[PDB]
Amino acid sequence: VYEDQVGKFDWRQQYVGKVKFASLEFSPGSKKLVVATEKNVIAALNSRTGEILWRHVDKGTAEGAVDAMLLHGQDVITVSNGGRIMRSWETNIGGLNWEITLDSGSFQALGLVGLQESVRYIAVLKKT
Amino acid sequence: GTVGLLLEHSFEIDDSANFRKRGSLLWNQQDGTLSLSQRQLSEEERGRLRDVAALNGLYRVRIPRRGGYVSSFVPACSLVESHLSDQLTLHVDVAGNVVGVSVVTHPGGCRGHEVEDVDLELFNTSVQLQPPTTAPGPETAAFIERLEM
Amino acid sequence: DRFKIEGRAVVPGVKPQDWISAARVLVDGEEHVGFLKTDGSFVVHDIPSGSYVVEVVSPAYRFDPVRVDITSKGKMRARYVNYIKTSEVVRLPYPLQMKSSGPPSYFIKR
Amino acid sequence: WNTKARRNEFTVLELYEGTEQYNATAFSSLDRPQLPQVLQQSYIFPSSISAMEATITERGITSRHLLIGLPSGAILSLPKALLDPRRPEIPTEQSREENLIPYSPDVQIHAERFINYNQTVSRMRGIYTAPSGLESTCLVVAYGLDIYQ
Ligand SMILES: *[C@@H]1O[C@H](CO)[C@@H](O[C@@H]2O[C@H](CO)[C@@H](O[C@@H]3O[C@H](CO)[C@@H](O)[C@H](O)[C@@H]3O)[C@H](O)[C@H]2NC(C)=O)[C@H](O)[C@H]1NC(C)=O
Ligand SMILES: *[C@@H]1O[C@H](CO)[C@@H](O[C@@H]2O[C@H](CO)[C@@H](O[C@@H]3O[C@H](CO)[C@@H](O)[C@H](O)[C@@H]3O)[C@H](O)[C@H]2NC(C)=O)[C@H](O)[C@H]1NC(C)=O
Ligand SMILES: *[C@@H]1O[C@H](CO)[C@@H](O[C@@H]2O[C@H](CO)[C@@H](O[C@@H]3O[C@H](CO)[C@@H](O)[C@H](O)[C@@H]3O)[C@H](O)[C@H]2NC(C)=O)[C@H](O)[C@H]1NC(C)=O
Repeated sequence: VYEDQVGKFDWRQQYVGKVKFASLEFSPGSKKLVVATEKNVIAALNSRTGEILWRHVDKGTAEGAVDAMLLHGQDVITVSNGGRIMRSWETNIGGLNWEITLDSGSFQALGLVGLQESVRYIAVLKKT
Repeated sequence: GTVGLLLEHSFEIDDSANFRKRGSLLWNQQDGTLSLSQRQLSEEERGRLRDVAALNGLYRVRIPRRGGYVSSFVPACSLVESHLSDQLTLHVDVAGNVVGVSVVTHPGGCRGHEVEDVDLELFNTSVQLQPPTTAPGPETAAFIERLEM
Repeated sequence: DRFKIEGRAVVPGVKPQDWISAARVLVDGEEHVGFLKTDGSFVVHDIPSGSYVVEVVSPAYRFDPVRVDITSKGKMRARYVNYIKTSEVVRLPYPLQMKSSGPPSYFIKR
Repeated sequence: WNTKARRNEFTVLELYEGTEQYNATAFSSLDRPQLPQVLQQSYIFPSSISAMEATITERGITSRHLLIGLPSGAILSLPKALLDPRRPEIPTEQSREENLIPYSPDVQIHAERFINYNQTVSRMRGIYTAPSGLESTCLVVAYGLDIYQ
């Protein structure tokens, strides 16, 4: 009976927290629009329609907060918690590109450094 | 290890701001025996009690704990309509802590026929202890044996 | 002390990247949450000692939870999820390989 | 949740009176000096139970289903009859004759009893149940990261 009555008298609306770190890059820009919020949820909105393409929820009690977010031409880098675990996401598709475990410090700043041609290293500076 | 507890009663027209010593309660934690010893009421107190009953007042009982103050209210109209029968119960924790007390009367009626001076001479009270009870857990051992057998 | 848990899940068919979308793994249920890789792998860090039930959550093809026991010395022991019994049923290797049977039945048939 | 054995235990408590009734015309807590019987039972639920609610109707002639949320997002409704304190251990004649199932501490999450077929809630903060007007219809709305009705 449930398969017959799919969406007759039911509805769901999906929502997102307050925009904290959003980027408006992607020179091609078909519909991609990344948003990372202050409720430990990272979503992707659409420029044309506005729906959610892919969204990820990790935490929200006291940990996993997003501190900084960098954007390459095709990939996104972000730091969660306070400088312990870092993971990189993709935007064409959605999932994890790579992960890295940091040391026991206080996250202060990050940046991109490029040797001669382009960026190959990300500098992360902690308290010490 | 025997400790005394102070039991006060209240008696007014409609408010309650006066408290007087009624008796001494002895409580021994290690055994678990609770004893009461209260003095008898005077004729004036009996008359005031009878007057309060016809005024459908309130009977507040104060029991200080070593501090905290625990009070319990009970209708005295049923107490006067029926025979004097109070039941006291102390509430304790898993350790030496006092939660509170409740006064309960077995008749618990509201007919209110009459009270005779012969009735209100002696105090009829019983003190009881109610320690916390341990709830049971899953009886899976019996279920496993039943499945096997 | 902190330890890390690795795992790899394989779908019968379709495509790993299609199933990766909206896919996560729970270790306790709201305490530790792991995310999947591009094809499939869950890697979880910052874990204390104890026994936990790893389960891959998906509105799509579901997975069987697996009990994992973690020792302080560094031994990893995986077993089937047993609640009535609390003994060792059968021992399987540490490289978690979950095999989703298929779509769970959500609607009844008339 | 139990620390000794890693599991979630489910305790259901019920209050029951005796065979004879009281006044049953006007209820009051000043009167009624009786202690009701308390029944406890234990079960096993393999989940976290983020949210919890009961379906409430206007008159109350239908069944009483318990709605429980899961970390997955699916909301499962289970009947109160299964989690009943009157569950005899050994199968006896009259109990099995009237309406009863032998007691067994194993509760499985059936996929058929899944209100959330496709639509899931990432974070289940709470659910609200509102009684409708016909007889047997309750509007359930789950709030949190998303909204679903
Ligand atoms: C002073 O207090 C004692 C104890 O609280 C009273 O003894 C109690 O007396 C009542 C009736 O007077 C007894 O009730 C009886 O209960 C049985 C069933 O248990 C029932 O079949 C009888 O018809 C009757 O209702 C009660 O058992 C008895 N003992 C207790 C409560 O432990 C005593 O009567 C009080 N004295 C005065 C002058 O009120
Ligand atoms: C069960 O509880 C009900 C409600 O409390 C009792 O009915 C009520 O009983 C009282 C006391 O008999 C009645 O009060 C009467 O008031 C008139 C003046 O209005 C007075 O002249 C009488 O002497 C008496 O005090 C009250 O009217 C009555 N209410 C109703 C709706 O009937 C009932 O008696 C209780 N039954 C038992 C067995 O406890
Ligand atoms: C859970 O949701 C997914 C969508 O995200 C469901 O897959 C889609 O289900 C709809 C129907 O619920 C399919 O639509 C159908 O389209 C055909 C024409 O292609 C039409 O003839 C049918 O009447 C119906 O409208 C849709 O094709 C399908 N998409 C895919 C890629 O499979 C999924 O079935 C849902 N899970 C359930 C219902 O268990």
